[PDB]
Amino acid sequence: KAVTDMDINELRKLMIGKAIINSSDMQGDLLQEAQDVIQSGIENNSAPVLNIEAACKYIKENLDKKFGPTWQCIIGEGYAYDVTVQNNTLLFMFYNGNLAVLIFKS
Amino acid sequence: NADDQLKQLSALEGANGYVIFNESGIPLKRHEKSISHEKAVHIAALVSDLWNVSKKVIQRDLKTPENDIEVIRLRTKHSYEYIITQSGDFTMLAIQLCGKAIEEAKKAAAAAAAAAVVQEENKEKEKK
Amino acid sequence: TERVKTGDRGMSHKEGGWPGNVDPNEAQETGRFKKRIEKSFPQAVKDLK
Amino acid sequence: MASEVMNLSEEDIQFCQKAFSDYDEDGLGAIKVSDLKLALENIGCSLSENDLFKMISEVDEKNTGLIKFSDFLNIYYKQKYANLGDDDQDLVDAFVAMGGNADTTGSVDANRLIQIVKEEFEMTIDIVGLIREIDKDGSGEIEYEEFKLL
Amino acid sequence: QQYKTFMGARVLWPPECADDILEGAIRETQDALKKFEIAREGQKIAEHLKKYMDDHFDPYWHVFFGKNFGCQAVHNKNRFIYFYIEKTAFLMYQT
Amino acid sequence: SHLDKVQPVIKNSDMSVEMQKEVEEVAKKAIDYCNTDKEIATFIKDDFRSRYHGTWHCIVGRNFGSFVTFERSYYIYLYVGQLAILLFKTG
Amino acid sequence: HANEQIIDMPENSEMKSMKNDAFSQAKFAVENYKFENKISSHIKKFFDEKYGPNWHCVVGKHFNAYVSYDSKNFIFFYEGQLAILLYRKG
Repeated sequence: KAVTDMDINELRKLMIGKAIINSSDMQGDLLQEAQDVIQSGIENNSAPVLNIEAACKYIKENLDKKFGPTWQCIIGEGYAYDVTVQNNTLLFMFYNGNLAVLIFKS
Repeated sequence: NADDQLKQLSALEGANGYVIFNESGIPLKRHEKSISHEKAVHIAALVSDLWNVSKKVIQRDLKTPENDIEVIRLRTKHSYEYIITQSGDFTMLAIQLCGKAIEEAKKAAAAAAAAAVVQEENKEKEKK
Repeated sequence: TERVKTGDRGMSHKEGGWPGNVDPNEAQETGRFKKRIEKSFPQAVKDLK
Repeated sequence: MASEVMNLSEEDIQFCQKAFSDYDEDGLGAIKVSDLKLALENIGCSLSENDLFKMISEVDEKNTGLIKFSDFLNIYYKQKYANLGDDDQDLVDAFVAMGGNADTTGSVDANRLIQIVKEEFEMTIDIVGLIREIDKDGSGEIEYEEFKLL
Repeated sequence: QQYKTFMGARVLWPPECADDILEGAIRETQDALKKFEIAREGQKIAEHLKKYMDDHFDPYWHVFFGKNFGCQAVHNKNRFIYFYIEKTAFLMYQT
Repeated sequence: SHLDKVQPVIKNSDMSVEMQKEVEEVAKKAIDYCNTDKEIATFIKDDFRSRYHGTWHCIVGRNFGSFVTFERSYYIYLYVGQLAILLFKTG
Repeated sequence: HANEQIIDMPENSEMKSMKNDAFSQAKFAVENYKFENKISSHIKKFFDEKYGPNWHCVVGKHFNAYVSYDSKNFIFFYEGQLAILLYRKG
């Protein structure tokens, strides 16, 4: 039982609300506001089949009003990127399963 | 004719599925047991990155002129095996399992059949 | 001072690489394209298999 | 056209080394990628941000021409200084070697004796000096000290 | 809003400042940049330009130059000069 | 003959055709030169930054969704194999 | 976060409100207008009615400037990300 009983397919099915943060470069108080908004927005726009474009459009509009005029966030199953951002303007957190989310302020 | 090869691959013992990749990366044909298209799109991208990197690395990184990789076999945990063979512009991935894995699969199939039989019996009882 | 224009565009790269003429979402475009590739294709698959 | 300017050679040479290294192509021009090639080959800096920082500070930049060489010319000047500290034995030796060296003696033993509650108050100290003195010159040099302590 | 290029410098095509003074100011700014770069010790070059304006023009000149900025000010007739050199815009109004 | 084989295709392009042609050659050169995908992203950003001054953000992945705020006519989207070369300059 | 600002205004001379008004006006004007050119016009107009004319204010995210101002009439502060400079000359 426990970890041995658990399987990758089983783990994904068992928990869909688990939140994992891989890279943090933004102030913690700012991260708390951003994390609550992104999780709520993705679930609302997830629909029958998750849309990468749909999730980004909702996140981009919310972030621009929330902090600064030019805010760029990209979410993909797998990607390699080099990004130049302002100090404490980049937060990297990936959702449980094959979902990687990158949000930064330019 | 082309359809028979897919049936032949399934016939070989220890074979789970076969995936074929074009130079572009589109998956021509994939096995029905394994996910079709969604898995093929995900498998084709990984194999092309691996096959291209390995082909490029052998020629320059090993400093050997006119040396080309012919077959790549990756043995992982449990029964997974992923032989990769490239013919002309098409490269395919074959997933085969070990004897123990095959036995386990057979047992699982038998269990599924038993479950189906039990369900049928229950339905008959309900009808009665 | 002139402010460089900022345009917000959202796109999804989840779909696998495909030719521009073909449409990944449409089943008909993908099905016709796969049939065209196997028209050659027959010899390679038996040999590859 | 020089005009009586000695200047350092160690660095002046380094630049030429790394320069011709990637510029070996003999294209006659330099790009923004080549400048990073060197640091990317040896791994001088962690990210291009470093080299780009200093370079960018120089004035400006573009796509590719030849002036890019400045990256190396200035790169050598951003190396700055190193310094780190290794071992804790050497310090102990220096605590006893007041002439700021291994050499001289008994005076350091007497310094230990001031407010010393250690066993064999002075006979033990003399015995320790003799044990630490392998070549019989009445002193413990750094090599003897290390052998004694290890 | 229609920018124009004169003497190698981009400035408003209709010049608020006098044609004589505007040309001299643009030449002085270009010479100052040739010597001191905007990116490093940028504060020093702006101060030098302000002192130079007082020597050859009416005193209390105001000089503001930044890569990106927006401003509205009240200036004397023919005492406002706005121009862009490379990616940097220099705006000076005499009070 | 590998260059002929890749046949990189730009699904969405918002740049001058002459500039776009240059990007295709750089994209093909970057893939062969870089051993890993992470290296490819760094190489594309460095080459473009040297060629055109500004801040360039490049992300390449097998599967991803992107919404960005880029300078108009500075965003070119091209897909080769399973890799997406996306560059958007933001001021 | 406006870590360093330059303050040159009179204290307890009944002109203490000028410093307070500049901070309050900049925060209200910057959020509603959301334009660099508009912020300078709005800040200058409010200050002009309260303390008379000849006030020049320039707002830029990043800029370098040197100017001559009347003593105790120049205040430099950062409103959020934006930097606003306002002074009185003449």
